[PDB]
Amino acid sequence: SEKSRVAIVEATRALLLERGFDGLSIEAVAAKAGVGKQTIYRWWPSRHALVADVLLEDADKILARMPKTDDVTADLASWAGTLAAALTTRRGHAMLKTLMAASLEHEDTAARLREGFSRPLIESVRDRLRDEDIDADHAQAAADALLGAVVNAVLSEGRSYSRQRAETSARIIVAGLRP
Amino acid sequence: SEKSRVAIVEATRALLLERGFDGLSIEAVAAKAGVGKQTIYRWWPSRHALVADVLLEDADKILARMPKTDDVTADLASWAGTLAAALTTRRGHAMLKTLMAASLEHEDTAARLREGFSRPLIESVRDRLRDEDIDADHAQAAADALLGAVVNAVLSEGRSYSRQRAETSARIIVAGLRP
Repeated sequence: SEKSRVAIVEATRALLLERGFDGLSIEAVAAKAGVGKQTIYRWWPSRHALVADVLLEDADKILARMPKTDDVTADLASWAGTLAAALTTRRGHAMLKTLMAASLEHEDTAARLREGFSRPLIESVRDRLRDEDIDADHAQAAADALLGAVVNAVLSEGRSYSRQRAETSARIIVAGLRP
Repeated sequence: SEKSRVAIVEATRALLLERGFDGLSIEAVAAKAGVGKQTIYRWWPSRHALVADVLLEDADKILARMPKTDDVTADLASWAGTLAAALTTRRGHAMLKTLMAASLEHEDTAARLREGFSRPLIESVRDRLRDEDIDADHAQAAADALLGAVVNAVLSEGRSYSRQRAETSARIIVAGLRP
């Protein structure tokens, strides 16, 4: 109808902060919303799409922030470690996997999720480096490598990836920007 | 039966080097093999799984190699640029997306594909750095960042990612390992 959609969105959101990601399939959502799964497909092509779409509604409060002190190495190491910690929690890791999964289903969905989740992280790192008069090309390349280190590692090896590897990758990258 | 499986594997493999990835759905495979899609599910849970499984059969000839000169910066920049080039071709990019997609479906599948595709790349970079007496922790962190830069960027922004950004990320990382 017009409220059936809302019920699915609300069922998904409640199921998220109650059973987490592991117990959040289309069936659970459909049963909690009270609808046939094809009613869900009137609005989302897939479970990943539906979950990512709800998470996207919240990108702001999901994405955290860059320390800003007189020590750029400490700032980026702190940032990278906090990110690594966040994405290796059980919830954080399942979230990353869900967002990547949804992204790979449609190029438009990937673009939407990149704008929501990846862009603020790249821009935070890039801006912090430009603050120190690093040029645009090196700031971009360094940001690709620091965010890339963390995201790729968590996607590849999962929750055993550590705050410590992330921080070490950050210190190496920043040292390579000297002066 | 026992040859129906072979026919699907052979249909997939031929369809790969004839129509590429964009024209390779379960339907095309089923029609070329002559089977019902549920016969395919006797052996693979999904289209991504089936495609990744065939690609995995070939990991060796898929994965390329590390230059070994007296210039570690040139070697890693060459390696990273070649990798970036390979993953931003139309076929290379669709392959990366398919492997990541399959990986996210089952933790065992991810582990199998990581062993097949990611491990040789990480180890190639790590080994090249240990060659220069970089310790194990920094060699790992630098490898995470160089491979991570490329893979994460191609997954996020697709085929517009360039050889040049990859090479710049490599030179920055290696410079951060001095001495």
